[PDB]
Amino acid sequence: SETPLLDELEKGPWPSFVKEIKKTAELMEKAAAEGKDVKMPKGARGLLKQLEISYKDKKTHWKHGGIVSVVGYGGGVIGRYSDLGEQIPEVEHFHTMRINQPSGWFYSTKALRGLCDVWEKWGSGLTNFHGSTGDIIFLGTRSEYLQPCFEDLGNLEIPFDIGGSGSDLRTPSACMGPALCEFACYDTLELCYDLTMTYQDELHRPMWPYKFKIKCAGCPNDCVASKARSDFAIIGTWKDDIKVDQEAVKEYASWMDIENEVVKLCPTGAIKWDGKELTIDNRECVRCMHCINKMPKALKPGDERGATILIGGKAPFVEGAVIGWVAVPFVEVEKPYDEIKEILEAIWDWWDEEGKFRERIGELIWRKGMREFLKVIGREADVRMVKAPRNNPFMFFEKDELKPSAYTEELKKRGMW
Amino acid sequence: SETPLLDELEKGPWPSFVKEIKKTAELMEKAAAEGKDVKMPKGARGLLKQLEISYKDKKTHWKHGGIVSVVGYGGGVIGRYSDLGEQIPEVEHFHTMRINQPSGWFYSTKALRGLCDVWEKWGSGLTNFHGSTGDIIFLGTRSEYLQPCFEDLGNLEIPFDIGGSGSDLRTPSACMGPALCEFACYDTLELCYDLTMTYQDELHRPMWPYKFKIKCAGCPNDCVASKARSDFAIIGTWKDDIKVDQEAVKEYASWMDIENEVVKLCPTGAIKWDGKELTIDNRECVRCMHCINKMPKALKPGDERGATILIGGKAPFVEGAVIGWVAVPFVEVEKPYDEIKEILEAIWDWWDEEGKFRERIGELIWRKGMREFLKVIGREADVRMVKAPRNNPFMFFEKDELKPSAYTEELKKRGMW
Amino acid sequence: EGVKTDFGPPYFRDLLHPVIAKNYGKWKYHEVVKPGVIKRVAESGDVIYVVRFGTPRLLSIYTVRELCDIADKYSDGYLRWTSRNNVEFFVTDESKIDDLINEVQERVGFPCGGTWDAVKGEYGLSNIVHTQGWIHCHTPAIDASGIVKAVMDELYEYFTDHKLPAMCRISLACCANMCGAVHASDIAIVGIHRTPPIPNDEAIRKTCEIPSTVAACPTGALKPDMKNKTIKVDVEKCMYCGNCYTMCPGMPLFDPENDGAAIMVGGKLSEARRMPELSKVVVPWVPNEPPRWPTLVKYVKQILEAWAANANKHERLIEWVDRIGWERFFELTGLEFTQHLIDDYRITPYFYSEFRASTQFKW
Amino acid sequence: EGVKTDFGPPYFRDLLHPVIAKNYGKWKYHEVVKPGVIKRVAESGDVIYVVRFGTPRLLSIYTVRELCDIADKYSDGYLRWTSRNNVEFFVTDESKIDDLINEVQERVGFPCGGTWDAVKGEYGLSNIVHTQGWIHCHTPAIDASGIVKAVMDELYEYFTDHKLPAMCRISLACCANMCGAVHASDIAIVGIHRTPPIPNDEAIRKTCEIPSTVAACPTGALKPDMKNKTIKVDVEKCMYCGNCYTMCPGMPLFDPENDGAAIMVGGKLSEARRMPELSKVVVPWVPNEPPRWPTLVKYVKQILEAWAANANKHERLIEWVDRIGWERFFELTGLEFTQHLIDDYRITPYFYSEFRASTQFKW
Ligand code: SRM
Ligand code: SRM
Ligand code: SRM
Ligand code: SRM
Ligand code: SF4
Ligand code: SF4
Ligand code: SF4
Ligand code: SF4
Ligand code: SF4
Ligand code: SF4
Ligand code: SF4
Ligand code: SF4
Repeated sequence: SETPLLDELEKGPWPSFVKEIKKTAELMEKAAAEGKDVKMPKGARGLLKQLEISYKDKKTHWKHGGIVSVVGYGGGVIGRYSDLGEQIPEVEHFHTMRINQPSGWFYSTKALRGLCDVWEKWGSGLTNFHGSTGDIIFLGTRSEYLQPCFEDLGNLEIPFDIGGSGSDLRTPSACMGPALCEFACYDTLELCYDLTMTYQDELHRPMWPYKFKIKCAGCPNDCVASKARSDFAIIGTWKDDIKVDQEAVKEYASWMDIENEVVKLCPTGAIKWDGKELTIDNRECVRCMHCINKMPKALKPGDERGATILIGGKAPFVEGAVIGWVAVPFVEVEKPYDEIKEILEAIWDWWDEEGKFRERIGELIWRKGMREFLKVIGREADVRMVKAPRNNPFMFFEKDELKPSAYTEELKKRGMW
Repeated sequence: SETPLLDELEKGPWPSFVKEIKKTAELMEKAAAEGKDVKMPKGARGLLKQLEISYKDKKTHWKHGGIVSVVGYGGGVIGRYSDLGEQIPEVEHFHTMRINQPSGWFYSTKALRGLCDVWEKWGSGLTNFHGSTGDIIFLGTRSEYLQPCFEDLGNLEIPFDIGGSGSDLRTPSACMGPALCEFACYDTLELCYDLTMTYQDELHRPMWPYKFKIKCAGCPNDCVASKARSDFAIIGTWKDDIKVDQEAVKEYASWMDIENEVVKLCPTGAIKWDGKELTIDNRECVRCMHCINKMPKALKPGDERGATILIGGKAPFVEGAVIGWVAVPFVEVEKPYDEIKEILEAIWDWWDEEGKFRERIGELIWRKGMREFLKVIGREADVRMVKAPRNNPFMFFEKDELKPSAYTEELKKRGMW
Repeated sequence: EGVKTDFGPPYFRDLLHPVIAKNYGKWKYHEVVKPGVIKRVAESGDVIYVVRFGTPRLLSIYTVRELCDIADKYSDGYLRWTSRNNVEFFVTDESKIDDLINEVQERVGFPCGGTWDAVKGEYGLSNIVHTQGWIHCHTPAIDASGIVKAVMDELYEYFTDHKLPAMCRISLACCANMCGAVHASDIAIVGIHRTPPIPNDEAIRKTCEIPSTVAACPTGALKPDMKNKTIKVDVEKCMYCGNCYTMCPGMPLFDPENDGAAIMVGGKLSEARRMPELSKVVVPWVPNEPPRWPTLVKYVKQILEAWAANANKHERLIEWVDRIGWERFFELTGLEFTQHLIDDYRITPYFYSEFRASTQFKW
Repeated sequence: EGVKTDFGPPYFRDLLHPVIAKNYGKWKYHEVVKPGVIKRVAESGDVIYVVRFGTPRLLSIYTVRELCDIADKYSDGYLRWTSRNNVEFFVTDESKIDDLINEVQERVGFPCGGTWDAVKGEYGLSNIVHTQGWIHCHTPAIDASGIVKAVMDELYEYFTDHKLPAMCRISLACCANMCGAVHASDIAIVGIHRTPPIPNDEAIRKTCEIPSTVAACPTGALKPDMKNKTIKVDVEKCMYCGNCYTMCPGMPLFDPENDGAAIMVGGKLSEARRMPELSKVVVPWVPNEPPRWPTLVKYVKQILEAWAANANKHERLIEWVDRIGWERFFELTGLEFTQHLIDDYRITPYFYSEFRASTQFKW
């Protein structure tokens, strides 16, 4: 065998990525042998060979990449080079193209066959469905193929644009929401598409101190992991009462241990069941979703719908990993989403002016303070922004909050204050 | 009136500090008028006058003090000077002497009359029972009286030494413990006295990077607030079963709502009551004291007694206020307390070698890490030291834990590693 | 010969009442008889009654002498103070208790009480732990003695009777380095400045070691100015902690019109029911209004009465909040949440939040 | 003509299945048929069956074409992927439900499953979210696709059933840069280095943005040597994150023998029952063992099966821990607490612990 280590991973019940690579290699080589226009027939086999050596060595064989892009864009293509250049020349250049997904990864066969045809012609035949951010990954191509691949994507009957990379607005993503989910508090897919479209320039042409990510979740269940994986997490919610179908609850009560599986599990004890009537103190409810999750036929999100915005979510780098925290307790999500757009724009202006090289929004807020951040987005401080008031008396006071005094005059006179 | 603002504070039911000051003034002046040997008859009146002006101005009238002490000691006396020197000369110098208390602030009348006699002769007549650390405060004397006051304290039938101040071991303190308390897990008063005496030099002659505080609590109720107000908090505990008198529980059960006031209030749900038998799962108990606090006639601390040591407790300055955290889950408290003394000594050696100017032990541990600290005290890492494992993968590995490799050889060859 | 040194405090065992010395470490149980009065029953059968009185802490030696006469008359010449500066007497003859209580009241004016009974779940308010304020300290933002008196006058009824459903500790600190355990108390009053320091270059040169003054600033707001051999302050970063003035006379930041107190809430030290916690700010600031501090007093009282009216038996302030959340806490207390109350204290490491700051753990 | 730009991805609404398009935002209730199969009901009174399959993420376009061939005569030409790299199908006529599951198994070898029903309370395992490893990435310590395959082999049956008390998510990251939901997953595998970086002075002067390489070190182990013109590394302060290599090709901290993975545990995203949580390291290091990573797989199973055994219905891992404590967690999982598990990452601020990292609050 040419690949004894990777062959081990063709064994076992779970579908094999090695099989995916080999299948690509065989059929790309066959396609080129039949005279089909395929520029990179050996790309997938080259990848396999490199990966086998990497399994033998227990290390990567990719080096720091030179910076590359398609004409007019500064992002969406990642340069990647193999330190096994001479030995495996077919993967010396092996770049990734990030392709913007439809909202909620919904496809038709026609849309997908288009992508398959372009990538077969110009790339390795290897893809990721999907990249962690949400993009379709075109895994492995040369520099001179990037532009004509892009031209073809744009000319498809169902055309696909490049996603984001570098210091830009990344490709937004969204949960299925109102497509399949009865929990939906807003149209996630529509919001996602609208933002992607409104801020095409921000996405294609990186201009910021670092990357910025937006993700849209239909309800608190947070099915796109927005609060950990996006800088700006838009999570559906409501303001009024949970709707309760009483007869439906009774149907559940005949078989479900509602006391133990629902009542006792509510973080705030807002939900009660006596055998006849279900009761919810919506003043005490924190919209955690559990009770609704438990009884979808009986329980529903209220009518006054919108989103809570969580700011700061990120991976560790520099200052520590972040689950986003409350920036805006409630905002309406209605086309054309002017309220959400005003927030974003204000944040970007400020971040571009004040941010350091490679400083994420979360780190900027930590450095500049919540006060500055709130006045930037033009919002008031709210107790719902904290799990608890500060545990120390070390407060900043603004000049205008101080009583006039001989001392304040002294500060004024010195030129400080 | 000479003091119209302070007079307001002679009104109201709560006993008045102003009355305390005026009483002192009148009777010190009277004592000096009868020819008694009183060096500072006007000290208390001078304090009153200054305090009135301070009430009028809403600011302090004390300035940064010069450094002063008694012969042979570098600590226990705080220099304090008034910026109202020429106007009120009797408080120009007004120093504080910290006098070491008996363990648990137990006194006899003879002991106290001794103190009152010395302070009457040499000081203002003003005292604090007690200073927050535990010491008796001799509030207000001149520089030339410090030494002869100390000589007299030492010559008393029941003699009193100076406590700590500056960068030293401060006067240790302890809760009443077994003197009065049936909850006591060790002899707090004895341990307190023993440390005070073992480390007289450390206390009288500051030699460390900053101050260091020890406090002894006989049980988790922590009636001396050791975990917040001492660097080294010695808190009584046990290892075996809570002792349960079943018939005494039944006596309680006739009038006490045990289900609601005890069972449901245990943090871990280790205690159950069925109407006949009380049960405690001591594997699940965390010795929080509530159930025992609730039923002292029925429930007692186990027989295998000792202390948990909490390290770091301090006020905010520099890096933040600290409730001490677990350094030693369990140590025996048996005269002559060699195990506890070894821990202290190891810590002090390390802290004196590695500490920065004005760095507290808590801050040092934060800067050097728990690993270094544990090897200093020669203890192993324990899950009971954390509320949770670290939320990030950024771990230091020691040289000896690494597998030998070409790379480790490279580090060795460069001179790093 | 020489002056004696290094001899320490008098050994406490020489100073215990005979009955306490005899029964040391041999107690059966205690019973809170009435406010101020605790009965302790020994395994021997001895019964002693520990009677407690509030005090202003600052004592006249003439008051100590008076307390001593009373001690000789009712407790065989033995007394103690507590760790919150109340005073206690030991009475063997139960028929003599009320004589002592009334004689203390008549002679020194100290109220019997300051106790609590976990057994029936009824609690008094004990003394307020406090530091020196303007009586003796050079770095205070507020005055300790005055505020304590002013708040105890208003809350007096709570010291003399068991009127509250759980423990409530009120502690005062006259500046931010919070001498005392004010930072871990149910209701903490903490003095603060709101104005940055004005470098006095002459005083700094003469009296301040620059590098350590610079290093004392938690926010990095001080930089050395080698040229004029002094310190420069970046006011954008100063949060008026006062630390640099602790280190350096040439860095005063007092403003008598903007100095004042913050009110913090929800500290716990005991392990009972739930873990210890540090206090949290709920009122950013109230001015110094000597001699009665009415604005400060009113908010303390407002907070106490709100918790007292809603707390279940045993539920200390933080346990109350545990149940109802901060949204309702600010509502029920009639307090405003403002941006001031969002922690921006950057130097404190996140990792300390992951350390077990408590003796609650399983074996 | 030129080349057209700024047009974006296709409008999703045109890529919707008729019934899904019609009943948009107008659904009544969902019902999990079996494992892999969710029935969906709309106000109108129309029924569609979502059918979910596990995918290796990395896909041949020929596997995609074959997914399309399936999609036509089963789901009217439409399909989706999920946030966890699973391919869903939309089936109408439901006699035909089961040979679908088969032809997929026959053609692409993707197994139906990855679902859960909260209602009864029976959860199965879903796909592992991950990155590139040695397939495409230049900073990795471990290999995603490989470890995923190995773990998912030992954890197949779970994914194909609802053999679980509660919901459990597993995630993988190839380095400390941590791509995916690894910082907040019930179980997480994170590529770590245990070895400092040896400076390559030879290429640091030609490439590498020097002062920004120095600025991008979290512990400050890097000092910009100016002589000489290179970067010198204080090994005392390096915790081997690998971030300096992301910034500079002349900082390889790669030691194949010492690079491995940590296992972290108890992260939550959903708000249900309890607030979301970041994951915690419980196994410091397991070795890189191509091809089957036994030691890694062993510890993942050990942990998964221990919680599985003991957890109540809906009791996720962090929830379990809330109940038993970490003391009992390590005992039950057979893992050893070492000093490595005590946090020492200085730069993160304490005040983040006070921020509401969650939608759970009251109006
Ligand atoms: C006299 C004194 C000890 C001393 O050496 O001076 C003391 C004595 C007792 N404490 Fe305490 N505690 C004393 C300060 C404290 C303080 C420390 C402080 O406030 O600075 C607290 C810690 C405060 C905190 O948690 O924030 C303290 C927390 C407790 C606990 C906790 C109650 C709770 O629900 O959290 C118990 C429980 C109880 O109520 O029985 C307790 C109970 C007791 C018991 C009942 C123990 C016993 O078995 O006899 C003692 C009788 C007190 C009573 O009134 O019922 N003691 N106790 C203390 C002096 C205080 C005073 O004059 O008012
Ligand atoms: C298909 C998918 C939506 C999508 O747009 O892709 C999805 C769909 C649903 N999720 Fe989810 N969740 C999906 C990702 C998630 C993930 C996000 C992730 O793992 O990256 C979790 C958050 C994980 C976390 O909390 O750490 C997620 C948290 C939930 C919650 C949480 C359950 C809990 O006890 O915490 C609900 C509750 C439930 O079980 O009904 C939920 C329930 C649902 C419901 C039942 C909503 C509904 O009313 O129909 C959907 C049916 C799924 C099912 O299996 O029962 N879904 N949802 C998701 C893709 C995952 C997959 O292929 O397996
Ligand atoms: C006398 C006493 C107040 C009282 O009336 O009770 C006191 C008074 C002073 N304290 Fe303190 N502290 C007193 C107990 C405390 C305690 C509590 C304790 O010891 O139980 C603490 C908190 C625990 C701690 O130390 O962290 C305390 C924390 C401080 C701070 C904080 C240092 C820090 O690391 O954050 C300052 C600053 C300093 O160290 O220079 C300080 C400094 C001072 C200074 C020297 C004022 C200053 O800023 O330089 C004090 C001057 C009072 C005077 O001149 O009359 N004092 N101080 C307390 C001691 C009497 C006694 O010995 O019994
Ligand atoms: C190191 C850095 C930032 C940088 O450019 O130096 C980074 C670089 C990168 C970029 C570098 C670049 O921008 O050229 C690459 C190269 C790796 C590197 O460390 O340099 C990369 C591969 C991916 C890939 C695979 C693409 C491929 O084929 O390589 C994906 C998946 C995808 O394409 O959607 C991906 C999606 C994330 N990548 Fe990524 N990625 C980082 C995190 C992330 C995640 C976790 C975002 C986050 O912070 O939450 C992403 C996953 C969640 C999400 O939904 O966005 C990340 C650290 C964030 C921070 O500030 O701490 N990164 N990230
Ligand atoms: S986040 Fe809410 S609306 Fe979106 S798929 Fe999940 S449960 Fe449905
Ligand atoms: S949504 Fe959550 S907090 Fe609200 S009643 Fe239901 S289970 Fe309770
Ligand atoms: S700490 Fe414990 S032993 Fe000491 S007085 Fe308090 S309850 Fe008694
Ligand atoms: S000591 Fe505390 S945890 Fe233990 S049984 Fe009593 S109340 Fe419960
Ligand atoms: S709290 Fe502040 S003002 Fe009060 S005595 Fe201590 S240092 Fe001085
Ligand atoms: S008052 Fe505090 S923040 Fe301001 S300069 Fe001084 S130490 Fe720094
Ligand atoms: S950044 Fe880390 S997790 Fe992401 S692809 Fe690179 S090595 Fe893998
Ligand atoms: S590996 Fe991380 S800690 Fe070490 S020098 Fe590089 S950036 Fe700094």
